[PDB]
Amino acid sequence: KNIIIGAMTALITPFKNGKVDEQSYARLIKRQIENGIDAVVPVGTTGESATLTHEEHRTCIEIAVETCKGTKVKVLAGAGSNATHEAVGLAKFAKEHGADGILSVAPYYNKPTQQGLYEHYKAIAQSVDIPVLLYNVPGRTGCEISTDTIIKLFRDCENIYGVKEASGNIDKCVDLLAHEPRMMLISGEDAINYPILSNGGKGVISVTSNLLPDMISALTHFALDENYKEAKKINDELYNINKILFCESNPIPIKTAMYLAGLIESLEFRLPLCSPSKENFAKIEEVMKKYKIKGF
Amino acid sequence: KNIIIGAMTALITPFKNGKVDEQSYARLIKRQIENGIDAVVPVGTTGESATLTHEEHRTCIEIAVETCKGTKVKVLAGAGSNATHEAVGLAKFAKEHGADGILSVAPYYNKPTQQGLYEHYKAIAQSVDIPVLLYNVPGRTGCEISTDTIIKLFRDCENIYGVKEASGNIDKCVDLLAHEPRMMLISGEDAINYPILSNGGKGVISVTSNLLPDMISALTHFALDENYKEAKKINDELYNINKILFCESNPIPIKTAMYLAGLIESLEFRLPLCSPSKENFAKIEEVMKKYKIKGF
Amino acid sequence: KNIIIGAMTALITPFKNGKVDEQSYARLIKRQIENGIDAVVPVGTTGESATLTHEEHRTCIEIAVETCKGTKVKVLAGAGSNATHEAVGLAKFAKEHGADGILSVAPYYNKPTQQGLYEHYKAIAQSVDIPVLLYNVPGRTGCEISTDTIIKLFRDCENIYGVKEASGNIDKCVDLLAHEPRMMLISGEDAINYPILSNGGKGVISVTSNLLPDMISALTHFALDENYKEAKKINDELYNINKILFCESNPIPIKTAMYLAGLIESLEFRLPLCSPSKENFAKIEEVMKKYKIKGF
Amino acid sequence: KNIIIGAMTALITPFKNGKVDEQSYARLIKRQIENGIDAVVPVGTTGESATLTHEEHRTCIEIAVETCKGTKVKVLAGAGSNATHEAVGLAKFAKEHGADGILSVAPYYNKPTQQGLYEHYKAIAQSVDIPVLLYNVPGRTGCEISTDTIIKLFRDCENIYGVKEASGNIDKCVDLLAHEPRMMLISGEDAINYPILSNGGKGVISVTSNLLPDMISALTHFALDENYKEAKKINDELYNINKILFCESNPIPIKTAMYLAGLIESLEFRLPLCSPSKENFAKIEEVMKKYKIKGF
Ligand SMILES: [Mg+2]
Ligand SMILES: [Mg+2]
Repeated sequence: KNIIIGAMTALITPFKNGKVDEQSYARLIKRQIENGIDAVVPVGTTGESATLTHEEHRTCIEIAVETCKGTKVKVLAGAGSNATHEAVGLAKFAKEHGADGILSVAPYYNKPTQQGLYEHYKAIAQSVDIPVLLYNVPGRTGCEISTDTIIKLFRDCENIYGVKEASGNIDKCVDLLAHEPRMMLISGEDAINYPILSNGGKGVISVTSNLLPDMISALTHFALDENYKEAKKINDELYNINKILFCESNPIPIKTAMYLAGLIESLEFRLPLCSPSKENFAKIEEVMKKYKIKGF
Repeated sequence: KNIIIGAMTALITPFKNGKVDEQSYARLIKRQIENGIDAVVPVGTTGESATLTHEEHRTCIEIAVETCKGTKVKVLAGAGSNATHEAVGLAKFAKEHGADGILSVAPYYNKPTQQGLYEHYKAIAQSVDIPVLLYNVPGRTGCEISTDTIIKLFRDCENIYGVKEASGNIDKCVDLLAHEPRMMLISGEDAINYPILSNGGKGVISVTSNLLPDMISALTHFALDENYKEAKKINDELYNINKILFCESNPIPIKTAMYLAGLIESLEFRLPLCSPSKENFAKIEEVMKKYKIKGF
Repeated sequence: KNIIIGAMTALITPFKNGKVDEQSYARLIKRQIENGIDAVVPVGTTGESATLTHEEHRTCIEIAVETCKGTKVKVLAGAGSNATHEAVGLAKFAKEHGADGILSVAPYYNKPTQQGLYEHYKAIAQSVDIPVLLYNVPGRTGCEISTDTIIKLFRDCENIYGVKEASGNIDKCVDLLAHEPRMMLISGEDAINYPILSNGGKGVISVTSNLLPDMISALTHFALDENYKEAKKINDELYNINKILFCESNPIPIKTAMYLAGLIESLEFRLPLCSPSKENFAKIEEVMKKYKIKGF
Repeated sequence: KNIIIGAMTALITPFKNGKVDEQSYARLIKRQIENGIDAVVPVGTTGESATLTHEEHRTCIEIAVETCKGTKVKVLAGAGSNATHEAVGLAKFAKEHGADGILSVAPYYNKPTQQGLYEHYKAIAQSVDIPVLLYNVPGRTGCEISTDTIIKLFRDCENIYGVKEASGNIDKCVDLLAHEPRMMLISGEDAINYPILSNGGKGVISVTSNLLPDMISALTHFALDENYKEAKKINDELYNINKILFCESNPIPIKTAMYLAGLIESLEFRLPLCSPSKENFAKIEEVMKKYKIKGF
C-alpha cells in the first residue's frame, strides 16, 4: 500500500473581508514545511470545509499542491461528504488537482450503517488510485466507523491504508492495531498524540501544529524513532495548549490563537462559526504565553 | 406569530431506478391528506435531504405544494445546512415555490457555538418572511441548541415560532415550555409523541405517520383536544412500531416498511444509506403485521 | 396487589453534632403530613442511607412509623443493598418496624446482570409480605433494571407493584406502562414529575417536597384527578427549584435549602458528603426567592 | 514515598456451598506468586467485596498477607466504602491484619462532590501509615475523581501515592502524569495496560492476571524495562480475552473462565451476581482456547 504518514497539519483557512486569503494560506503552508511537517491537510475540519465553496475547495488544494512541490511534503486533501456520489466526485476532483491522497470523513448527519459505510468508502476507493485515509469523528458526524469496518475496508480496498482517529478511545486504537497491525493509525486528537503513536500509530493530523508545528514535528519523529521519553515530554508539555484549543469548537480557538500570534490578519470565520467568547479569548491568550511560537 | 402545527409527516422520498418516483411522491402525499394529516414536510431527514440534488429538492417541494393546494394541508419544507450562506439560499428557494414554512436543522458536523447558532438562525429568519421552525437533533448534528438559544431566537425573530425536538430529553421540553409557553414545541420522536404533546406540545413531525398516517393524526388531535386518555392509548399501541422503525438509521426502516406494505415500488436508497440487514428486515415485517396499514 | 402511591417524600435526615436530630426528624415528618403528602420514604438516597448505622436506619423508620400513626400517611421505608442477603435482611427488619412497604434500590457498584437483578428482587419479595417498589437510578447505581426485568418481577411476585424511575428517560416510561399498564410507575425525578404522571404514573417520591410539600402534593393530586392543566402548571413553576436542587449531588442542595429556610438547625452531612461551594450555596438561595416555603 | 506498583492481581473470591473457599484462595494466591505477580489485591471489585461479610473481608486479607510472607509479593488490600467512617475503619482494619497498603475505591452510589472526595480520602490517609492507592471507576461508582482532586490528595497527604484508573480515558492519563509526574498511575483496565504503562504508569491491577498471571507479569515487566515492543505484543495478544472478560459484569466472566480452566471448584457467586448466559459461557470458552493457561 502507498501511504502518507508522519507529522501532518490540518491547515486553517484564513479569511480576509469574507474571502480566502490566498497569499496568507500559502505563507502558512511554507511555515509548516520549514518546521518539519510531513504533510498538509487542506480543507479538513480545521479548514472549515463545510462553509467553503466547491471553487474555494479547489483553490486551496492547488495552493497546497503548488507550495510543497519539490519537497518531501504531501498533500492529503480533504475530500469527503455525507453523499457517497458527491464524495466520489470530490475524491476524483482532488486527485485531478495534484493531491497525493485524500482524507474522507465519515458521513455526517444521515448516520449510515456499517454496511453503508463500507459501500460508501468502497465507492470512493475505487474512484481514484491515490491513498485514502478514513476519518472517524463520531462526536461531529453522529456515526462511528467500527473497528471491523475499518479493517474490512483496509483489507478489501487496496488504496485505503489507515484511519484518522478522533474518538478519545485508546481501547479502539488497541483494537485496531492488534487485529490489523499493517494499517496506518493517525491521531486526530492532539492531547493524546503520544499514546496513539506509542501503540504503533504512524502519524498525526494536528490542530496544535498550526500554531506549534516544530513541537508537533519533534513529537511525532521522536516517537517514530522510538524515543518515547522525548515524545512523551513534548506531549506532556503540549497538554495545556492541546486542551485550550478546544475550549470552543475547532477551529474557533486555533484561529483565535493564530490571530493572537500575528500569523493571520483578521479573526474571521464563516457562519455558523464565529469569534469566541471574551473569556475564552482571554483564556486562550493566557496559555499561549507559556508556549513558544515560531514566525515566518 | 405565524405557525404551522398539528400532525405532520416527514415524507420519505421513494426512488425508482435511481430517480425520484414523482408519481408515488404525489400519491403518498394525497394518502397523507386523506388520513387527517395537517402538514407534510418534504426533504427532511426522513426524505434523505443529504443525497438529493437541489433540483430534486425543488421537485418534491413543488410536488408537495401542488398536491396540497386547495386543501387544509400545509407544506413545511426542509431547508437547512451547516453553512449559513447555504441555508439562507435554501430558505429563500423554499419560499419561492409556495412552501408555507421551512424546517431548518441545526448545523451538523461543524458544531457551531450557541453564539453561532443564534446568528445562523437569525440570518435565516431575516432572509424570509414565512414561518421558520428550528430542528434540534443532537445525535445527528453533534450540536445542541440550548433552551436559552431557542427562546432567544423565538423572541428576537418574529418568523421563528418553535422547535422540532428529536433529543429524547423530556426535561428540556418542560424547560422550554416552562420559560416560554408561547412557543410551538414539535415532537420529532415518535415514541414520545404523547408525553411531549401532553406537556403542551402542539404537533409532531413524524416518521411513523408515513406508514400509519391515520393513527399518528388521531394521536395528535386526541391530545390537542385534551383527550389524553385516548392520546396516550394510541401512543402505547404504537411503541413497538415506533421503536422498530429505528432498529437501523432513519429512514432505512420506514422505507422498508413502506415497501413491505406495497406503498412504494422498490426498496431503493442513495448511498451511504442502504437496505437493512436481513433480520431487521424480518423484524420490521414481524412488527408491521400487528398494525392496520391504510392503502391508497 | 397492595400498593403505595400518590405524593411521597424522600425524607432528608437532619444531623446535629454528628447525631441524627430525632426531634427535628419528627418535625419534618409532621410538616409533610399536614401538607398533603400520601407517604414518606425514610432512609432513601436523600436520607443519606449510605452513612447511617443500622440503629439510625431503624430509628428513622420507627420515628416515621410513629409520626404517621393515626394518619393516612404510609411509610415506604428504604431497605436495599447491593448484597442480596443484606437487602433481604433490611427488608425483613423494615417490616418488623412497622413499615407499610419498602423501597429497594437497584444494587450499586457491583453491576448485577438482568438475571441477577431478577433473582435479587425475587429473594426480597419472597422475604416479606408488604408491598415492594423497585428503584432504578442508573446514574448513581451504575446499572439499569431493564423494562423486561421490571415487568417480569411485577408479574411473578405479588408484592412487587411498580418502580421508582430516576433515569431521565420518558421513553422507558412509555415502554413500561405500554407493555404492563397494571404496574405503578413512580417518578423519582422532580423536574419531569408531570410528564411521568401524565403518561399514567401514579405517584412521585420527591426531593423538592421536602422544601415545598404543598406544591408537590397539589401537583400529584391534580394529575391523579386528571386536572392536567393544573398539574403541569405547578410542574412548570417548580422547574427552576427542581433543577438547582441538583446543582450539586442530592441531598446536598436540598439540605442547604432547608437550612436556608430555617427548617433544620444545622447544615451537617456525613462524609463523603459535605456542604456545597459558596457559589452554589449563593445560587440555591437565589432560586428559593420565588417560592413560598411552608413553615411548621 | 512508599508505593506498591508492578504487576498486581485483583483476586477472585471462590465460593463453595455459599462460603469462601479458603484453601483454594491460598492456592490461587501462590499461583499468582509463582507466575511473577508483584502484589495481590484481596477483596477488590473482582473479589466481590460488596457481598462478603466483614469476617470474610478479614479472612481474605489474612490469607493473602500470610500466603505472601517470606516472598516479594505485597498485599494491597481493598478497603473502601461510600461512608468515610467505614473507609477509615476498614483502612485501620486492613493495616492491623498485615496489609502492605490499601486500595480504596471512590465512594459509590452517593456521588460525593470533589471537595467531599478530598476530605473522604484525606480522612483515610491519616488513619494509617501505609500506602493508599486511589481507585477511580466512574462506570461503577457514579462519581469521578478529577485530576485536580487526585493531584491535591497526592501532594497533601503523605501516604496517598497514586491511583488505579478504570475510566477508559487515556486523555486523563496524560493529564495526570503531565501535571504530577511523581504519582503512580496504575491501570485498572486490562485492554489498555500497555498504553497506560507507556505513558508513565508503573503497574496494573488486573482481572485477566487471575487466569494468565505470567502474561500480565511479562507485559508489565517488559514495559517497566522500556521494552515497549514486547509489552505491546503481549497487550495485543491479550486484547480478545481482555474484552471477553467483560461480556458480562466483572467478575462473572473471569470466574467462569477460572472454572472452565479447572482452577476453581464451583461456578458460584453471591447474589445479585450469578452465572452467565450460555452465549457468554460459550464465548468465554472459545476465547480461552487461544491462550495457554498455567496450572498449579
Ligand atoms: Mg475536530
Ligand atoms: Mg473493574
